[PDB]
Amino acid sequence: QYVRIKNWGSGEILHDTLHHKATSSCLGSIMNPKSLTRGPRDKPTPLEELLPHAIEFINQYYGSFKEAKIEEHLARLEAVTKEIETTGTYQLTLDELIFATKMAWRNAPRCIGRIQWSNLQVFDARNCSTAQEMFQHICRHILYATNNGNIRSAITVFPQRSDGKHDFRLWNSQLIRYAGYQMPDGTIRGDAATLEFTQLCIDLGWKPRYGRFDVLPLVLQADGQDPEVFEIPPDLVLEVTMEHPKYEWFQELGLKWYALPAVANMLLEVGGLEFPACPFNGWYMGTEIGVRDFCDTQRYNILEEVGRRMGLETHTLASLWKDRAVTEINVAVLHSFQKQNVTIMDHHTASESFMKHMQNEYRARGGCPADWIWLVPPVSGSITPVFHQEMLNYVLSPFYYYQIEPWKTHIWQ
Amino acid sequence: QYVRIKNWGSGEILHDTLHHKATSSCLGSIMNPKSLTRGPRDKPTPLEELLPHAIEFINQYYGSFKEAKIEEHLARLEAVTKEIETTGTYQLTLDELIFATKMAWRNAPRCIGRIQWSNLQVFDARNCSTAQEMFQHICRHILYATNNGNIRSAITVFPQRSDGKHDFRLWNSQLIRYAGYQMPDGTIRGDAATLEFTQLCIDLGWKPRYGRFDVLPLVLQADGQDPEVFEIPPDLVLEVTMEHPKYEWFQELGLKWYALPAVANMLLEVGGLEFPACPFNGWYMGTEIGVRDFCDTQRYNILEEVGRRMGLETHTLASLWKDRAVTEINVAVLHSFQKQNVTIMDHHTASESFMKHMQNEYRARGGCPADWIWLVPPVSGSITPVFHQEMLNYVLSPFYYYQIEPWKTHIWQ
Ligand code: HEM
Ligand code: HEM
Ligand SMILES: C[C@H](O)[C@H](O)[C@H]1CNc2nc(N)[nH]c(=O)c2N1
Ligand SMILES: C[C@H](O)[C@H](O)[C@H]1CNc2nc(N)[nH]c(=O)c2N1
Ligand SMILES: CC(=N)NCC[C@@H](F)C[C@H](N)C(=O)O
Ligand SMILES: CC(=N)NCC[C@@H](F)C[C@H](N)C(=O)O
Repeated sequence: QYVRIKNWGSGEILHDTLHHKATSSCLGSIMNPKSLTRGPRDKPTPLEELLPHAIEFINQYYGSFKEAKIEEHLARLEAVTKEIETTGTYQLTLDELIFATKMAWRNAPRCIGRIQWSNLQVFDARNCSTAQEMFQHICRHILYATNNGNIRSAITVFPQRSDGKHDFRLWNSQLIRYAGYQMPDGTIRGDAATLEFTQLCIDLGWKPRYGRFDVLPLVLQADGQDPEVFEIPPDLVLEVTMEHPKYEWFQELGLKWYALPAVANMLLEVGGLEFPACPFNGWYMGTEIGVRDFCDTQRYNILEEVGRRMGLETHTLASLWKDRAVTEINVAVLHSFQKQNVTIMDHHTASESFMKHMQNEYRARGGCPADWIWLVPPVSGSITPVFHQEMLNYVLSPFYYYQIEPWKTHIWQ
Repeated sequence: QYVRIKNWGSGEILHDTLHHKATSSCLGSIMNPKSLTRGPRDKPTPLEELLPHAIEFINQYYGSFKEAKIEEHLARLEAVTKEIETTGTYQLTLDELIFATKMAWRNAPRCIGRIQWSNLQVFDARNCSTAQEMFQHICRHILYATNNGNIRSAITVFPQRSDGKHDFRLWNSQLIRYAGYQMPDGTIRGDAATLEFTQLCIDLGWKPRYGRFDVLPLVLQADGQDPEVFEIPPDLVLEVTMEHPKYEWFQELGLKWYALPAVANMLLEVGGLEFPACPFNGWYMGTEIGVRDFCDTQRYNILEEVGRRMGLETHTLASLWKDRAVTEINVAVLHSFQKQNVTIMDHHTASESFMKHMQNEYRARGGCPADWIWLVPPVSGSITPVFHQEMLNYVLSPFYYYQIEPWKTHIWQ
């Protein structure tokens, strides 16, 4: 039948039937395809499928060693095979997990920062058991990663999925995100993208401050239990106030953004095992904040105000006012982060670094999964070198997958 | 153990243990005692208890006739007995139901308007089956009762309780009531008494207008199904704008109140049967609006503003400013209703009418159940004659009982 297509700017959906007349459709520009998602479960991974995946991963791990260790490799293969037969699953050694988190990052097609793949701090929280313990592990992660502005890449691995009925899940999209409230006067306040989740927190008892930059609480689910809400300690959230190196009126906008880009809802998959809760972070690329968070019409939508304040021909598109504005906003973002000593990289230096990483990957392992659509910056496309680089997008393992929103697949009891 | 005691002005609860030292406690001033409540059920009324109640009621009904009808009485006794045996319950004839609604009103200890007991319009909605049908019946009731300001007493009887798992219930306390929102700025807006129910409606998808006089939607439950929300047609809600016959600044307060006092959450009990949904209405007594709705510290709390506007010594209680203010507010209420041709009676004329009704009841059936605590007006106590009248409070049958709030005893599926 029809293929559902969505416009993220207007939220409109369209149904494609015409593709049926195709000579041989391409789902390339789809944000969340099923091929990139790992849904929930009701019973453990069938032993028949888990086993071969595990063997493959142990072989990958032992193959990494410059100086091979055949005995340990064979021994581990034996132990893993036996463990899966005596328990149903298996536990990774801390070293294997570290390797897995890095390979998964290394295998993320949609990430430009992959040249940093080998530099990741891993926090092993596989022994965690309560929401409260998750919250502490997260506060620890936030604190280590922020590092007073000198951002460090890290990841916290919670307990792996067992029977799918007892998994750990962070209901947040990112560790730190701002609230979005649809004011009584019809207007939207704060981050429009977190409108629904904001209502969820409010439903769960959270206290709405109705500001434009209120950090939402951590909503944590442990051992398949109902989620518990935790306010993030303000002392842990490092923010940057926005100001332009020129244009002293920029600061009058009262804009700021958090310094920690930490993905919180992805699933790690390695050797057949799946970790439903494994928050990670790197540092920001200027355009994420300057172009998308501030300028997306569905986010902060500050373009017109900035253009108007710059005295541009705001009512005539051909004036390229939008181009001029967005660039000044990116300048503000980079300027502020740098002035306040918070790590950030511009979308040129990063593109160039990704290009170096790519050539490195090709000679190291003959390939690099890349999703051109996500890798090319939201501005200056053809100015960056990644735009002119042909790439192949494919899914390997270990890998970070999306997941269905937990509030959609969950029961009170 | 301890007896729980509550202060409705502060919401504070106290635990009474000292009563254990009593020589022989009185639960007289308790608002909702268990003796006045009829809770939910899980199975039909045991046949052993239902039968004798039914016979008692049929005897009461046939005893009412000035000219006795022995044959029909015996015949009806026989038919009812048989029907309960062949079905489990029984159906009242329309005439018996009318009689039941009036006797129950006649048996309401907490009502001063009982001199009007024989004048009640009964709408038979026992054949109703959906929320939508309930809503139409209610709109019909509201329209008939309002009568363009010439208020008429009426009651709509929905299907009786069967097994307790399929009953009709209006989740509203009154047909027409105003919303109460706890504003983002910490203040409460509108009717503080409907704060929780307002949140319920908002949870059920209702659209909050954040005003101080927004009519809440009808929340109807039919055949034990989940409740459905219905906005009351504005054309049906007759309101009165408040203004003082002198003091032209009174209207500047922007106060008003609905003209229809319609109790929506009480249960009718007759001959063993219980009707969980049977909204009824009479007309207003000035003090309900002027003293309690406007002046209760937990409702509109307009006393200080009115006192201040009257130029009274607002900061010195001994000045009796509160006394002076509340009386001017009652004057406003009566004045407005009368000017706008909407039925209402002052708390003097009504007290005197209740007293006439009481002497009537004593000679007619040797008694009148009266709850002195509710019958004496909230102002001018000893000035009204009911204050000096000793009365006995007792529960008869038919009777209107309270019920546990439905959101407390209900399941999605
Ligand atoms: C250290 C510097 C890093 C930079 C500058 C960087 C930058 C980026 C950028 C620009 C995106 C696009 C996000 C968006 O458009 O919403 C992204 C996505 C992503 N990055 Fe990186 N990243 C870094 C570190 C990491 C680390 C440490 C991991 C994993 C351990 C990682 C995993 C991913 C993944 C899986 C995505 C998924 C995008 C999605 O589908 O939502 N990144 N990164
Ligand atoms: C027609 C004029 C009527 C007047 C002026 C009148 C007046 C009153 C007043 C002043 C109260 C006190 C309410 C409060 O303080 O919250 C009351 C309560 C009550 N009235 Fe009447 N009423 C009238 C008609 C009716 C009718 C038609 C019925 C029944 C068919 C009725 C049943 C009751 C009951 C059961 C209460 C219960 C109070 C409670 O516990 O909430 N009233 N009435
Ligand atoms: C393609 C899809 O319509 C969506 O707009 C994509 C485009 N490329 C992107 N690239 C990145 N890095 N992040 C994004 O959110 C998107 N959005
Ligand atoms: C007695 C209990 O504390 C409560 O205040 C009672 C007092 N008498 C009343 N009388 C009427 N008519 N209505 C009421 O709400 C009350 N409230
Ligand atoms: C690690 C990084 N630079 N971004 C990853 C994706 C997410 F965490 C950031 C998001 N793009 C944001 O702008 O808030
Ligand atoms: C029927 C009557 N006069 N009052 C009954 C009780 C209730 F309907 C009215 C409430 N006292 C109010 O002021 O809104």
